[PDB]
Amino acid sequence: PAWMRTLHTTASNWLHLIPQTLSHLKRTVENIKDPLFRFFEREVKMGAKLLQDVRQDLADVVQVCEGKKKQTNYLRTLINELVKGILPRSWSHYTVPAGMTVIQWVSDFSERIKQLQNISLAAASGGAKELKNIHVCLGGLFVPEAYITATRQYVAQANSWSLEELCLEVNVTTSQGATLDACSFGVTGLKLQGATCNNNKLSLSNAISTALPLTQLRWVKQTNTEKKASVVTLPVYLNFTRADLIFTVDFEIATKEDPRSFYERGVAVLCT
Amino acid sequence: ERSSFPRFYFVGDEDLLEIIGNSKNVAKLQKHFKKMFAGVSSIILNEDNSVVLGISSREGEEVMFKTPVSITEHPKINEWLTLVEKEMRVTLAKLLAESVTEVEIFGKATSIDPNTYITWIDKYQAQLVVLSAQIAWSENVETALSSMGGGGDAAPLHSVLSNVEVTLNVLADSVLMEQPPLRRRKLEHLITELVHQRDVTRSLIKSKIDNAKSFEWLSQMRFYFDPKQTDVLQQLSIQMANAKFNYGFEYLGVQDKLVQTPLTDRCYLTMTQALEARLGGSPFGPAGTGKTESVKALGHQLGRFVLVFNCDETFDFQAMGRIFVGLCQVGAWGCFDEFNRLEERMLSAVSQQVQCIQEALREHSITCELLNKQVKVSPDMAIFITMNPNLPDNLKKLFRSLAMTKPDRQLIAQVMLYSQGFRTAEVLANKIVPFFKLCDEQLSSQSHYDFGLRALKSVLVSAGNVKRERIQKIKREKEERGEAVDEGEIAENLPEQEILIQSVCETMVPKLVAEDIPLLFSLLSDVFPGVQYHRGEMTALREELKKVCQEMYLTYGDGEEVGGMWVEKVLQLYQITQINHGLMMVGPSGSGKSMAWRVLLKALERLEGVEGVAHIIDPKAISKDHLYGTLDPNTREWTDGLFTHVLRKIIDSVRGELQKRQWIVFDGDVDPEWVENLNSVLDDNKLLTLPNGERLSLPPNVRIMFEVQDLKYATLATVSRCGMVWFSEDVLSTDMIFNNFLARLRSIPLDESPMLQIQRDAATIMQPYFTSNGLVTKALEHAFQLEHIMDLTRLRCLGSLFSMLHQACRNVAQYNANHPDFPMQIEQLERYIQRYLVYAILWSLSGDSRLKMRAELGEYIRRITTVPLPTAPNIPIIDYEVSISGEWSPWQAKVPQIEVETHKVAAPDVVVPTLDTVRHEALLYTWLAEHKPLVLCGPPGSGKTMTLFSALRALPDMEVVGLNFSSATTPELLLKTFDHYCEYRRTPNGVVLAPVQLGKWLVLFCDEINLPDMDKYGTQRVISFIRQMVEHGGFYRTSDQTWVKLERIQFVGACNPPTDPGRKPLSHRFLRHVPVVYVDYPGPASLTQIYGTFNRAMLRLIPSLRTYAEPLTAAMVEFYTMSQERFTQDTQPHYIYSPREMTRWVRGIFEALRPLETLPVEGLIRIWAHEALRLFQDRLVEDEERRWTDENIDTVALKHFPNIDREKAMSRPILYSNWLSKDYIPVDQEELRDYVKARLKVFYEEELDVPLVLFNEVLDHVLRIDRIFRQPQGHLLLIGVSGAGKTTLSRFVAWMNGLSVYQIKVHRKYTGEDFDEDLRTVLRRSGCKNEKIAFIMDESNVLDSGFLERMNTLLANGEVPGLFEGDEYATLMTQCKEGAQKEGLMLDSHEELYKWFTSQVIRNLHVVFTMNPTSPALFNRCVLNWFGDWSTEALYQVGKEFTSKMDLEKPNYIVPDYMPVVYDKLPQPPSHREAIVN
Amino acid sequence: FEPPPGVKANMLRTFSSIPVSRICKSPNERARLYFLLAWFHAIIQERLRYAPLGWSKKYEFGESDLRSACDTVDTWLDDTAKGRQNISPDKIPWSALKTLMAQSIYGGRVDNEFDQRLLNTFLERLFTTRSFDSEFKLACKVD
Ligand SMILES: Nc1ncnc2c1ncn2[C@@H]1O[C@H](COP(=O)(O)OP(=O)(O)OP(=O)(O)O)[C@@H](O)[C@H]1O
Ligand SMILES: Nc1ncnc2c1ncn2[C@@H]1O[C@H](COP(=O)(O)OP(=O)(O)OP(=O)(O)O)[C@@H](O)[C@H]1O
Ligand SMILES: Nc1ncnc2c1ncn2[C@@H]1O[C@H](COP(=O)(O)OP(=O)(O)O)[C@@H](O)[C@H]1O
Ligand SMILES: Nc1ncnc2c1ncn2[C@@H]1O[C@H](COP(=O)(O)OP(=O)(O)O)[C@@H](O)[C@H]1O
Ligand SMILES: [Mg+2]
Repeated sequence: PAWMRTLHTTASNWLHLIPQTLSHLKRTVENIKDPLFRFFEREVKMGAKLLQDVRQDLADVVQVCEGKKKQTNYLRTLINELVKGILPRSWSHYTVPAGMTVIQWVSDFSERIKQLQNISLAAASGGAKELKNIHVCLGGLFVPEAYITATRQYVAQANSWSLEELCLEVNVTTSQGATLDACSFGVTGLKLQGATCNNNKLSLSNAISTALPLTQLRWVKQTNTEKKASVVTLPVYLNFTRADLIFTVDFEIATKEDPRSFYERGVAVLCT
Repeated sequence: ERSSFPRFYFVGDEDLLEIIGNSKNVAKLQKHFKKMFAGVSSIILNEDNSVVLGISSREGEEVMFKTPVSITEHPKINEWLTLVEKEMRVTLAKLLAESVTEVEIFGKATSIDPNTYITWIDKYQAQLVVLSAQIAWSENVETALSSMGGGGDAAPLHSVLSNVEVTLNVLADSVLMEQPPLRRRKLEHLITELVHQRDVTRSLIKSKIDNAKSFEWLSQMRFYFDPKQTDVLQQLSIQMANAKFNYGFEYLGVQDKLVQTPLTDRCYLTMTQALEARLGGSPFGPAGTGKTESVKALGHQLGRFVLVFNCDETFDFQAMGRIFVGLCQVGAWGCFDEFNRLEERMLSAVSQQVQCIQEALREHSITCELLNKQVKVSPDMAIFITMNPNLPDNLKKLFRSLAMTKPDRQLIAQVMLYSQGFRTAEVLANKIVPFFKLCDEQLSSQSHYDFGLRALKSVLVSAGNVKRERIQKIKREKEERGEAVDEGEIAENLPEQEILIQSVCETMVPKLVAEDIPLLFSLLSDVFPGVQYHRGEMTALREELKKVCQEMYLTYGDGEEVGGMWVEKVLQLYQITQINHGLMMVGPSGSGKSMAWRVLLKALERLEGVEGVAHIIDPKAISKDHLYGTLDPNTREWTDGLFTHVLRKIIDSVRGELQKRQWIVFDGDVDPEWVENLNSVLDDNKLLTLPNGERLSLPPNVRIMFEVQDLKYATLATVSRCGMVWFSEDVLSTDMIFNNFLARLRSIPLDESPMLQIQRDAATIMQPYFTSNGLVTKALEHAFQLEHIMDLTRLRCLGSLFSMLHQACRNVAQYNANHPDFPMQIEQLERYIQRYLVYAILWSLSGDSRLKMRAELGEYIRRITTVPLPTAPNIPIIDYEVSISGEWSPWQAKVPQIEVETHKVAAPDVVVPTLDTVRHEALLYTWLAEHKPLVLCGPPGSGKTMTLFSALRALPDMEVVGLNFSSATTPELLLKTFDHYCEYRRTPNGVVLAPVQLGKWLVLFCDEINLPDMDKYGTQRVISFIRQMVEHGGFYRTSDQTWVKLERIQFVGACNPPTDPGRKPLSHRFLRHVPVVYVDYPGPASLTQIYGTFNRAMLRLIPSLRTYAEPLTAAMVEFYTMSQERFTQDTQPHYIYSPREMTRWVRGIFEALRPLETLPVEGLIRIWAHEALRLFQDRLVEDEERRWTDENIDTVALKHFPNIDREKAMSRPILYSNWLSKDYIPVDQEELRDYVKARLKVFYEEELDVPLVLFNEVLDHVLRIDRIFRQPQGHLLLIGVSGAGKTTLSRFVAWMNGLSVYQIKVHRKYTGEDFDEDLRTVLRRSGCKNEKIAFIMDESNVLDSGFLERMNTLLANGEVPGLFEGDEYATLMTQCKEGAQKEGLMLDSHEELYKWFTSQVIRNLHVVFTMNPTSPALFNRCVLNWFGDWSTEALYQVGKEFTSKMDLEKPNYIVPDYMPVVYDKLPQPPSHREAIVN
Repeated sequence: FEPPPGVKANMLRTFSSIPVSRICKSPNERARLYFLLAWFHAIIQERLRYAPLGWSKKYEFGESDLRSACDTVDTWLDDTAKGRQNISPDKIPWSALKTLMAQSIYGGRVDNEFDQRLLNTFLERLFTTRSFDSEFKLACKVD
C-alpha cells in the first residue's frame, strides 16, 4: 500500500534526523556530592533511555516496512498511531504540549538530545566545576524545576547556607556581555510575552513575544525586606499552552508603568 | 415507626429488627449508638441497667446527664431514645455555658495559673474546651471592636492578642511535661485553635479594622452563644460571612484537629456560602490535599457527622442506598471521595440519586422519593463531593466548586510543631517542608516511596514523641545526678534540629533503597547544615537478638560483620513498630522478612516480659467476602470474617490477649481490592468498619503488617498510610544462608544420637566448600549466568541443595544401619560426601535447564573444583551417580532391561525404565523424602506424567490423587479434594487435616500447576494457596475461621514451560520452595531402549520376524530424529513431535500386525512405511516436505533393511484397508474406489442425501480417517479450510464403519456446565454401553479455553475425573457394573470398575477435531491431518462430475491457438466439456 | 446553536435574563451595581475566548456563577441598606462583594494562583466606591 511506503519514508527521515546515541555521565564520589552533577546524570539517563527506545522503535518500524518483521500488538498500535499522525503514548515521557504532532515532537526530541550530548561532552571534558558553567535552555530539559532545585542546592552547599533562606534573583543580560558569578547560572531560551525587558527593567509593548538573550538565576540570602511597589511577579510556564508552572520570577517595571496592567495583559515568561 | 424520631433511621432493617427484638436488652444496643452517635461508643447506665446515667466515647471520655433518662418510665424504644438525645444536647449546652463562664474568668487576665487551666481542661471534653476557647475569643474581640467603634481610639485588640499570647505560653509550657494521652490530645487541639486565633487577631491588628461590621472581621468564623436562650439549640449560633449556622450540639467525642490554613479558611467561606444558598460544594483537586479532612473539620466545628464514603471501583449500592437514606433522615452530613473513579453506570446512578437529594434540599428552601420510599430530609442537610482532575452534567448547576490544588504544608508544619511543644517552630517547618519536597523530587522513584503530607504529619508526631522521651530521660538523669529539676531549663538547652533529624531518619531510612541513603543524608546536610545525628544503638535488644539468633540457628552480627545489615533492618523494624501501627516489609522473596519479624517478636517477648503471638493471614487464598465477613442478602445474618474474627477475639480479651503483644501479618500479595477496607484501619482513626455496620477499635498492641514482595499494583492510598521497611536481597548474604543450613544440620536431626553424629561429621566435611568464595558460591554465581526454563531464585536452588544433602545424610545413615558390623569410616564418608556435594550442585543449580546448559555447568565446576571427578572423555558428570561406597558409577548400570508383555504394548500403565526415568525417580524420591513439593516442567510429551505416576505408585505408603488444573481453577477445587480424601480432627495442638486412611502420605498431583489464570493484579489464587500450606504447613478453615494444621499431606506438580501459550509463570514466592526439574525429550539412546523393548514385545506374535526387532527400532528412532530436526515449530505452529508419536507408531504397527498370523519382512517394511506416512507425512503442508519425507523413509528402509526388495516392500500405492477383506491388508486403489463409491450411494440412500464427488484426495483422506477410527485412542485433528469436507467425510467414515456420529449443538447461551453434562453423556454412551462414538468437534464449538482443557485431559488420560462426582459417579458405576455383568466380567471395588470404564473409553471413543487455519499440547494428543483446500485436479473433478448431466457437446468448437492449461493433467485435445470445466 | 460573540451581545443577554423587578428595587444604586456585575461577567466570559492569553485554562464561568453573584448582591444590599431609597456609594459593602466574588463565586473554579491574582485585579479595578462617578473608566486605551 502507498501508506506503507510513506511510513517507510518518514521513518527513515526521522532515523536520519534524530542523533545516534547518548553518553552517560561517569560516576564519581566527588561528583556524587555535587547536586548539579546528580541532576544532569538523571537527565542524561532518562534522555538516553528514551532515545534508545525511540531508535529501536524506528528500526522495528522500518524493518516492518521492508516486510521482514510481523506487526506485533505494540507495533500495530504504534503504526496506527503513526499513520493517524498523533503522538504515540510510549514515546512521550516528559511533559509535552497537547496539540503538538509527531513531526514537531521528533524535532524537539532531536534538539533536546543535541543539548544533552553537548552537556555530557562538557561534563566529561571537565567536571562539576565546568558543569556549573553551562548555559542550559529550560525548555530543552525534561524537568526544568529539577534544574532550579539543583541550582538552589549547589548555591546552598557551596556557601554552607540553608535551602529555605535562599531567594531567586533574575538578571537579564546579553550572552556576550554577561558575568558568571559563583551564585549565577546561565539560562537561555526564555521568551517574554506581552512586555520587553531592557537593563532588567520591564516595559509594556505590543510585540507578541520578546526573546530574552540570557537569563541569569542568582540565589542570594533572604534580605527580609518588603518588595518595592515597582516589582512584579511573573509566572514562568513551560510551553505556550501555559499548563505547567515552573517557577516565578521577580522583575522591576519601568517608571510610570502600572503592575495591574501587567497582570491584566497576561504577561508571562515561557521556556519554549 | 421510623417516621417518629428520625434520628434512629440511620440504621438498616437488620439493626432495626435487632433493636426492636432486644429493646429491653439495652446492653445489646451499644452497637447502634456506635453506628449513629458521634463520639459515643456506649451509654453509661447503673447496675440495674434501667436508667441512662450518662454517655461515653470510644476513647474513654464520658459525659454525665444532668437529669438521666429512666428507660422504665418510657418502655417505648423511640420515646426514650428521643429523650436520651434531647438530654445529651441539653447537657452539652449547659456544660458549654458553664465552661464558657470559666474561660471568661480565665479571659481578660494578665496571667493564668497552669493548675486551674489544666483542671478546667481535665473537667471537660476536647470539643467542648475548643468551643469554649472559640466563644471566649470571639466575644472578647467583638466587645473590642464595639469599643473602637468610635474610631481613632486606643486598641484593646492589643490586650486581647497579648492575652492569647500568654495563653499560648502557658499551653506550650504544659505540653512539654508528660501528660495522659487524652489530656495530650486536648492540649494539642487547644494549641492549634489558639494559634489560629492569634494569627487572625494579628491580621485584624495589621488591617487596623475599627468597625464591628467591617467585612474583614465578618468573614472570620464567629461563634455566638446565648445562655439565656430557652432552646438549647438556639443558644449558640455559628455565623460566618452572611451565613448563619445553628450548632449541631452532638457529642463528637475526640477527633483529630485540622489546622486552619488560609486554604482551609477559604474552604470554610466557600462551603458556608454554598450552604447558605442551599446547595453543597464540590472541592475538587489532586490527591493528598486535605479536601476530605476539610469537610470533616467543617462538619465537626458544626457538631455533625460526615460519612465519607470510599468510591472505589468495587462499590456497593444497597448498603450505600441505606446509608444515604439514613443520613437524609438523620440530617448528618455526607461527603464523597475519589468520585470520578466510579464506573460510568455507577457514576450515573449515584449522580441521579444525589440529584434527587439536592433537588429535595433546594425545594426545602418536606419528603423526597428514595428507594421507593418517602424520606424526610432535615433542613440542616448538606452533601459534598470531592473530585480528582469534572462534575457530572446533571450536577454542574446544583453544586459549587472549589480548588483544593495544594495545602499549606509550611504553615501546617509550623502549627503542628508548635502543638508538640517545639520551640522555634517556624524555622523547623520552613526547613522540613522543602526537605520533603526534595525527597519527593530528587530521590529515585519507587513503588513503596511516599513523601506526602500524611508522611510529614507522622514524622512530626514521632518527633514530638522523641522530644518528650528525651526530656523524660534528662529528667530521670537529673533526678539521679543532683536534685535540680525544671522543665523550662531542660527545654531551653535541648537541641531541636537534632531531634527533627533523628525522627526523620527513624521514619524514612527503613523505606530507602541501598543507593538512596547517601542521597537522603546529602539532602539533610543541604537543608539542615552543620548539624548531624548519631544512631543510638539498642544494647539490650542487640544482646537478646544475639541470644534468639543463637537459639533459632540464625547468624547474628553488628555493623560490618556478617548479618550486620539484617540486624540493622530488624532494629529499624522495631522502631517502625514503636512509631506506627501499620508496617509493611517490602523486598524480594529470600531476604528474610518473615524470619526478621519473627526474631524481633521473640526477642521483644524475652525482653519486656510481654509474650507475643502472631497471626498469619493470606489475603489472596481466602475470598474477600470470607476475609472480612459475610452479610446474608436475604436472611440478613452477619457471619464475621477471618480478619474480623481475629480482631474480635483480640477485643474480647478472653485469655488476656490485650496484655499480650499481638501481630497480624498479611503474608501475601496486596492489591486494591481487600485493602480498601483496611485503609480505615491503617489511618489515624484505626477502626474496623463492618458491612453489618459494626465498628471495632484497634487495640494499641495490635500491629498490621503486609509482608509483600512487591508493591507494583498497590494504590498510593495504602502506601501513604503505613510505615515501610525495605528488605533488599543484599540484606541476606549467601554466607548467612550457608551458616544457617550448617547450624540447623549440626543441631536438629532429620528423623525428628548416631544420626546426629553422622550429621556432624558430614557438616565438618562440607564446611570447606561452604565458605565465602567457596565452591558452592562460585557455582551458584555461574549458574545465575545460565538460562533456566523457569526464573532462577537463589533460595530455590539453595533449599533444593540443602534437602538433597539431607538425603545424602539419610543414605549414609541407612548404609550404617544395614552394615552394623562395619559402620562407614571417616575416609569413605568424606569421599562419599564430597562426591555427593558435587553431584548435588550439578543437579540442583542446573536441574531445570537443557542438557547443553547442564554440560556447561559440569565443565565449569570441573574447571574450578578439586573434588575427584569421573575421567569420562565426553560423558558429563550428570549421567554419572555417587554410589553408597563413594565411587562414580554410571547411571546406565542401574538401568535394567525389562521385557514388557505383548498385550501390554504401549499401555498407559507400562513405564519402561531408562536413564532419564531412573535419574528423575532418584531425585523425585530424594525430594519426596523431605516432603518438599516439586514441579516437573518440560515440553509437551516427554513422559512427565508417566514418570511421576510410576515413581509415586512405586512407594507403598504414598497414595496419589490426580488434580487436573484448568484455566478457571480456584482453591475450592483443593478444598473439595481435601473433603473427599481427608477429614478434620480435633487435637490438643489444634484442628488437624489428615487423610482418612491411616499411615499414608497423600500426594495431590497437579497435572498443570501453572495453567490457572492470574487475576488483574498478577496473582494466582491456587498458587498462593498451595504456597501457604507449603510454607506455613496449614491454612484457615473458612467455615469457622480456624487455623488447620496439615498432617500427612504433600503436593507435587507438573507443567509445561511458561513460554508456551496459555501458561502463566509461577510466583517467585512459590518457586522458592519448589525445586524444578526439566524433563526434556528423551535422548536417542533412551528412545532406542524403550521402543526396542516395545518392539521385542510386539514381534513375539510372529516368531519368524523376532530377529528384526532391533533394526526396526533403530530405523524408527532415526527417522523420528530427522523428522524432529527438520520440521521445526517455526515453520508452522503445529509442526511438533514427541515420543507420543512413536508410541502411536508402535501401537498402530501392533494393531495391524495382530490380525496377521504370519508375515514376511517385506510386509513389515510396508506396514512400517504406511504408519510413518500416516504419522509424519500427512501433517505436512507443502508438497516439497512430503517428497522429502518419502525420500528419507526410502533411505532409512534401505539403510536398516538392506536385504529386501524395494518394489514389493515399498510399492508406491501404500493403501491399507479392512473394507475388502477380513484382515487389515494392502489392497489396490481401484477396488477401494469402487467399493467406496458403492458405500457413498448407500450413504445417500440411508443418511442425508447431498451429491458428493470422489476425487483421489478424498480417497486418501477417507483412508486416513478410517485407519485412525480403527485404532484405540484414535483422535483426529482435521486441519483445513472451511467447506473442504472435513465434517462430511468424518460422518461418512463413522457411518460406514459403524461408529455413531455425535456433534455438539452449541448456542450463545452454552456455558461450561452444559459442556460437562454433554461430555458426561458421551462418556456414558461409549464406556458403559460398549458403543463406539465419533465425536465431531469444530473450533467454532469451542467457546472458552476450559473446553479445550477438558478435551485435552480426555485425549491424554482417556477420561477426566472432573465430570463424574458423587451421585453422578455412583450412577456411572451402576452403569459400569451392569455393563461388566453383561459383558462377562465380575468386578466389585470402585477402582477396578473405574479402570475397566477407562479401558472401554480409550478402546471405543474417537474424537475428531476440525479447525480452519493453538496450544501445542493439543496438537501432540491428536494425529494432525492436513485437509487444506481442493486442488486444481479436485476442482476439475467436482466440475465434471456435477456438470455431467448438462450437455455441453459442441462439434463446432475448434481448439484455440493457445489453450489455458491451469489443469495439470488436461488431455491434449480439449473437447468442449473439459474446456468449460477448466 | 452558540451564543453570539461580543461584550455587547453578552451584556444584552445578561440584562434580558435578569427580570425587570429585581434590578429596580428600593436602593436606586442596585441597578448601577448590577450593571457593573454584568460588565464584569461579560469581560470575564469574553476573555475566556483567548484562553492561552486571557486565562490559563477554559474555566466554566457559566450563568450559574452569574446567578450566585446576583444573589450575593441582593442579600448584601438588603443587609447594608434596610429598605432605604438612597444609599451613599461609600456605605456600599464593596469589600464583601470583592472577597465573595474572588473566593467563593468566580474563584472556586480558579486553581492557578495567577488567575486568582488577575481576578482580584479585575474586581478591585471595577468594584470600588470610585465607580459611582461620571468620569469612571470601565476600560483604558481601547483604541
Ligand atoms: N539472620 C539469618 N541468618 C541466616 N539465615 C537466615 C537468617 N534469616 C533468615 N535466614 C534464612 O534465609 C531464608 C529467609 O527466609 P524468609 O522466609 O525469612 O525470607 P523472606 O524473604 O521473608 O521470604 P518470603 O517472602 O518467601 O516469605 C530462610 O532459608 C532462612 O532459614
Ligand atoms: N519411561 C517411559 N515409559 C513409557 N512411555 C514413555 C516413557 N518415557 C516417555 N514415554 C512416552 O512419551 C510419551 C509422553 O508420555 P506422557 O503422556 O506421560 O507425557 P506428558 O508428560 O503427559 O505430556 P504433556 O506435556 O502433554 O503433559 C508417551 O507416548 C510415552 O509412551
Ligand atoms: N489543614 C490541615 N491540617 C492538618 N492535616 C491536614 C490538613 N490538610 C491536609 N491534611 C492532611 O494531609 C493529608 C491529605 O488529606 P487527604 O484526605 O489524603 O487528601 P485528598 O483527599 O486530597 O487525597 C491527610 O493526611 C490530612 O490529614
Ligand atoms: N467430497 C465432496 N464432494 C462434493 N461435495 C462435498 C464433498 N465434501 C463436502 N462437500 C460439501 O460440503 C458441505 C459440508 O461441508 P463441511 O464438511 O461441513 O465443511 P468443513 O469441511 O468445514 O467441515 C456439504 O454440503 C457438501 O455438499
Ligand atoms: Mg501430563
